Amino acid sequence: KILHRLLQE
Amino acid sequence: RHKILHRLLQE
Amino acid sequence: NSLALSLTADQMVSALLDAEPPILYSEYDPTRPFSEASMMGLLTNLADRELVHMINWAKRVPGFVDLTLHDQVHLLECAWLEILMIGLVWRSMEHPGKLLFAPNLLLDRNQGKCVEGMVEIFDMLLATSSRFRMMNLQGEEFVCLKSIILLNSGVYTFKDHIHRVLDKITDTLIHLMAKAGLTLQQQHQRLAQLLLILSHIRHMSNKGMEHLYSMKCKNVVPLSDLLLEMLDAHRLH
Amino acid sequence: SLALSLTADQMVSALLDAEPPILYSEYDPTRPFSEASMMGLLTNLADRELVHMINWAKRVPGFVDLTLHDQVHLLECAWLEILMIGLVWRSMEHPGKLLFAPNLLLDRNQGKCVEGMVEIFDMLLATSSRFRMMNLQGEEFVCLKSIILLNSGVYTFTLKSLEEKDHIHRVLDKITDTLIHLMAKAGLTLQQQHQRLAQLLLILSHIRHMSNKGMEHLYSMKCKNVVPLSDLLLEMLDAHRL
Ligand SMILES: C[C@]12CC[C@@H]3c4ccc(O)cc4CC[C@H]3[C@@H]1CC[C@@H]2O
Ligand SMILES: C[C@]12CC[C@@H]3c4ccc(O)cc4CC[C@H]3[C@@H]1CC[C@@H]2O
Repeated sequence: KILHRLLQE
Repeated sequence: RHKILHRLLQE
Repeated sequence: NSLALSLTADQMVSALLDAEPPILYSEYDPTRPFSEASMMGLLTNLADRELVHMINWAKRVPGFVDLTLHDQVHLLECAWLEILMIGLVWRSMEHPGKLLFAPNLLLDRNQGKCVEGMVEIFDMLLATSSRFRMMNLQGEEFVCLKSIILLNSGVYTFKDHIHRVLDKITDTLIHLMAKAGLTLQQQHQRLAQLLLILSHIRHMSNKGMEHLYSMKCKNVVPLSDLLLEMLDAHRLH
Repeated sequence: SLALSLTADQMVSALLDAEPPILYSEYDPTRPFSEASMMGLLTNLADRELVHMINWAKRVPGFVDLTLHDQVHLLECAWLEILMIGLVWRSMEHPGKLLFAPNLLLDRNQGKCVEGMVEIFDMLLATSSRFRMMNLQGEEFVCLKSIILLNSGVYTFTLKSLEEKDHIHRVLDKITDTLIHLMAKAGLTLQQQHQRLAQLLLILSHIRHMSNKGMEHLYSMKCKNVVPLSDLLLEMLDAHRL
């Protein structure tokens, strides 16, 4: 998910 | 408006 | 001037305990398993009967009858499902993993599956029951929280009188926690913990109202005129 | 956990420092409003705000101690409540209007531009009015917003996966401590402190209600193809499974 990725970025 | 709630609240 | 504001904390606690509605039974027919229609039938038949007692209870909550009829109607229309739900969660607290709708209707989550879209709601209610159990929620605290829901849920869709009564119930909750031996820090932390659960109860009621609306539309079962009117107040149509 | 070792003053400082910026809308006063363009402006704005929200959440003490899956769940649950409380806060000093952005201030009549919207505007305006009545302070607002983040999804998440939750309750307790600290420093009596604490937390029930209604509204706009929603916004909406 995009949210998962942004929480990683 | 007629409402059963009215009737119950006025008992 | 409202008499409610003159009550001591002990007087408020006794009045709320005195006002408590009875615990009702479901049907004695032991036919299992349920169908979607038979389960929704029992649950809505029960809710309808409980609503009549809920109205009687509300009239005995200090401060409620000082409101106009219109304001009383508004608060009950807004809060009725939250109130049924917190009652269910309370009854269920001592039965981990089950929902005690009635003494002869104790259901687990698997039975939630009997009805389309229901197990998600059962899961939320069970989580709330578990949280109350782990907090060792007391009966005196429960009746305070239930009256708070009645007075609060509809108050922003309308004033000072209601807020003054809510303040009195807060004082009463803190009194109970002090009496139970909690430190000042423990009292405010617990007050916060309990009020935050009310957010979840609102969420469950909103989901439950959408679920009941879908059942009405599917013509799953016959709903009482009273139940239909309480559902219609939420304007899902 | 550093989060649990913070004093009340340090908690306040951390939350104030973490505050996201106030973004501008693409509003062009020359373009006549339509249902589509208004929903366009609001959802374009929400989408940009979501990126800042994600990075704000990372700075709320205790949040990054959680597993990634738990962080995802909490933001999926809370995002619209968080947008809403921010909007109500920005609007507090503008009675009767909602300050979506400094260049996008809307009143209830303008809400009628979009089907089903005015009822949601009215709820938001009432919350703004309530904030005004209570004289909500900035330090209190940031505490409430962090409570929404931590609380809204905490009851909808193995025994090992159960005490991920205990840490959340501990951080929530610290924020309660912080709210009480702010009120005591403001000169409120013990009785006034618990009364105000309850008044503030009861507003969260209303904010949950508004978010549930707003989520159904957004879902309706999607189904109707009123405007295209960003991929992020669609994902955040889909998490609610309407
Ligand atoms: C409203 C529902 C039927 C009646 C149910 C009930 C019925 C009686 C009661 O005491 C509590 C509840 C809570 C959950 C309710 C259900 C939630 C969804 C379902 O439609
Ligand atoms: C989600 C909605 C569009 C985006 C709106 C928004 C957009 C940005 C913002 O900061 C706050 C809000 C709150 C109300 C939201 C609306 C409620 C219903 C509507 O669909």
